[PDB]
Amino acid sequence: EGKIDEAADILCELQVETYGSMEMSEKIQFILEQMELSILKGDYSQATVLSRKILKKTFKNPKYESLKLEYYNLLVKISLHKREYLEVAQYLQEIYQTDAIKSDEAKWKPVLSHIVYFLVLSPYGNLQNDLIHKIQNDNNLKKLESQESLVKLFTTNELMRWPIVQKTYEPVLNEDDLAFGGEANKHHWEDLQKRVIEHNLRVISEYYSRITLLRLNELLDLTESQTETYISDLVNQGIIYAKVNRPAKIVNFEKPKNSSQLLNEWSHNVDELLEHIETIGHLITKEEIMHGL
Amino acid sequence: MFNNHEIDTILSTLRMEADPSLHPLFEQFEKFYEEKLWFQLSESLTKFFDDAKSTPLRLRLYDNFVSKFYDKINQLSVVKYLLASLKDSKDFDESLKYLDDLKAQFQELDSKDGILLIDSEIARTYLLKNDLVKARDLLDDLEKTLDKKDSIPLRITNSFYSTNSQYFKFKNDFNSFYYTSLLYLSTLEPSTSITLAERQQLAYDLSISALLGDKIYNFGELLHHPIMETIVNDSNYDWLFQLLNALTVGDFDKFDSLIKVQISKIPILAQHESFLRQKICLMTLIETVFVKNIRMLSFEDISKATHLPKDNVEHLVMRAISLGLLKGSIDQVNELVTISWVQPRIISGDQITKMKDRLVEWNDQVEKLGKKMEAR
Amino acid sequence: HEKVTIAPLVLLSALDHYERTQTKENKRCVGVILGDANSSTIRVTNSFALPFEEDEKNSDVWFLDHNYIENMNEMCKKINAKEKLIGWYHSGPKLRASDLKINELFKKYTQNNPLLLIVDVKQQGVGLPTDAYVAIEEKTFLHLPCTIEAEEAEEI
Repeated sequence: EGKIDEAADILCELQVETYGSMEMSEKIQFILEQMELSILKGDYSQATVLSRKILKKTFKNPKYESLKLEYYNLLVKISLHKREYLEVAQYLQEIYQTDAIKSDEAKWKPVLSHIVYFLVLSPYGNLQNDLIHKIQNDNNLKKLESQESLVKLFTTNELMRWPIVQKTYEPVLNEDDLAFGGEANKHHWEDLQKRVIEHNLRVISEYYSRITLLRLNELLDLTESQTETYISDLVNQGIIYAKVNRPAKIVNFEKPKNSSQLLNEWSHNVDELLEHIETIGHLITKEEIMHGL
Repeated sequence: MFNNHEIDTILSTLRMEADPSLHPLFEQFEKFYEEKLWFQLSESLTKFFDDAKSTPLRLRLYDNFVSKFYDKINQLSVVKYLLASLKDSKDFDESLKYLDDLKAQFQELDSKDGILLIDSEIARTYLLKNDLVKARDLLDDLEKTLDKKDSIPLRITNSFYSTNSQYFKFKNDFNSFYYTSLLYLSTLEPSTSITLAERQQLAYDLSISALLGDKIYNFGELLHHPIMETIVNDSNYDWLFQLLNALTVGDFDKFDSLIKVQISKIPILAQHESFLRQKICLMTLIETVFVKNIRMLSFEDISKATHLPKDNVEHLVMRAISLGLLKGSIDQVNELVTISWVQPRIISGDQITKMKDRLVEWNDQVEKLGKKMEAR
Repeated sequence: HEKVTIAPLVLLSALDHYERTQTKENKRCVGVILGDANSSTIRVTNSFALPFEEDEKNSDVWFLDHNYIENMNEMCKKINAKEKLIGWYHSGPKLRASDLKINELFKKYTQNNPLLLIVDVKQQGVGLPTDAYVAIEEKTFLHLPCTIEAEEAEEI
């Protein structure tokens, strides 16, 4: 009928007036559908309370993959309009764990193929840093790999690479409307633009005592301002160090030299011995005697 | 021959008595095969000698007294051979044929020890590769099995590492594999007499997997251990030795001269030798050149002192753990490497004396202060 | 890892053992040690002479009986449940390949890898006249550092 809100509105009330979840399986479906209508509506929140309430109990079901998957896909669609990719892929990751169990890896890969993709879509994640290898990951049939190879392309990251890797990958790779809402790849690409750039700065962060804006923009393939912003970003993020220096047109990558250092460092210089003579010592006389002879 | 004929009959044969070995049909078939010095793996101490490489069809006749393997020749005793030796019969269905019969017999019939067979059956499958998938899967199970195990055999891992290597042997990841095999050598290190065609060719592939390693260098290695003469010698071992030379010299065309297909088959060493030359230059540049609390090396001429040029320095030297290794950072302006450790090293004789000197220096001198303080 | 408490009671007694046994450096007076070993700090409650024979003329030749520990622990358990076997001691001052044999015998009787104990019956060198080793394995064995506790009743 094209009734949307009203359609949702007659269905907006399930959790409460109706079942105290006397049967979830019934109820959860419409909870789902409420969540579903919530989409054509556009408000996650309808979906949300439902969603946030419901799903563990699907696990607490004799866990019913559908009830996950259905929701888990809502949970995706939640995540989709959301575009919070750790969380996105995190959700994925959850019942992604189920669909190697449930589906084949094959059907199940594209999730992953998007998951770490989402992880990369995410500006980053700390679990993503753990999620990095998994084990079978680069699940060792598809690629699926440049994905993690990009995860590997991190520690080496360049941003001479960015347009390269972009051109390099978009069969689905940069180019995804499938299970991700990049209309253009910007929701990959642009989001990933900074993303790589973001990570690019990290090893950059590691590897620069000092550098010129140029040499940056040289390596970073950007204008000053962007650069400045990205600087300013992690500056304003406090995640990196830098100097705001136009006069030099050069960025000290700085250091927090006031940690007083030799506090720990000389104590660590001691820790060295508290390692060394402690470590090295314990072995030696033992060693040649452990050897004896 | 005497071993089989004289050993088969007198050997055991009678270990052992009125068995299938010296049974009507039995003694014939060897004699039918031969007395001619190539044989069927001869039942205990001489089969314990005999791998004998005419395929055993005492396949059956080893398989006698195996019901008596309770009260008869009893040990591992089996994949000592067969499952070892006829594992080397080198067919596809063959192993698979007896893989379920031996793994289900010496693990069920006789059981209802096998772990080393459990690996043999599992490991032996993996020779056939069949598909790294199924390999690794139960391999990692074979691993997962192996994990908790405190197993008196290295033979288990000497199976497994070889096995797991065999897995990687199908593959790249000699970083793992080479190491994995390098592990395996350290596993074979105590035991397991072998053959040279087994010795070098593996150690070759090892020495090869050094290349298809290459690495966190390495540089110097197990080359010390008796893979050398042994490996080098000659053929690609020349290279493999000359590569050890390039592991020091690091001249492209001392080798890119040498390159034939197999090494050019992975051209990425042309990057790895740059990876080498830098690192090769670096390590000693690192190990010594500054001794005087070594760090700086910063950058360019010092980096061109690698005699690899400055704009590649702008990469190679620039990359650090983007080399997998280096620490520190860059002053672009002043053209200074910031460096830190992640450089291991060696040699002897030198700081040896220096060591105790300062460390007895304060020491002695301390005693001045170290005179009365908590005493008084 | 499990690096351990040390019991002076043990230490003393073990030396009286050494004393009592009239042990000379030709020998090392050996015996059970007691505690509970689960924690990343093992505790040594007690320890017991294992009447023993040691010959390094032929290294692997030496004598010990478990049936002590058999009879021992029973009473010990009956004495205290916390006595559960953590390992064993010897005199020392230093190791002999005979140890490893001796070592793994206790592995039968121990929860984790049991514990060697070196003593310096002459108490000569330093903090500890003592080491405690645990087999690792290419064998390994290892000394984790250890120390005394309270044991204040002792300290009293």
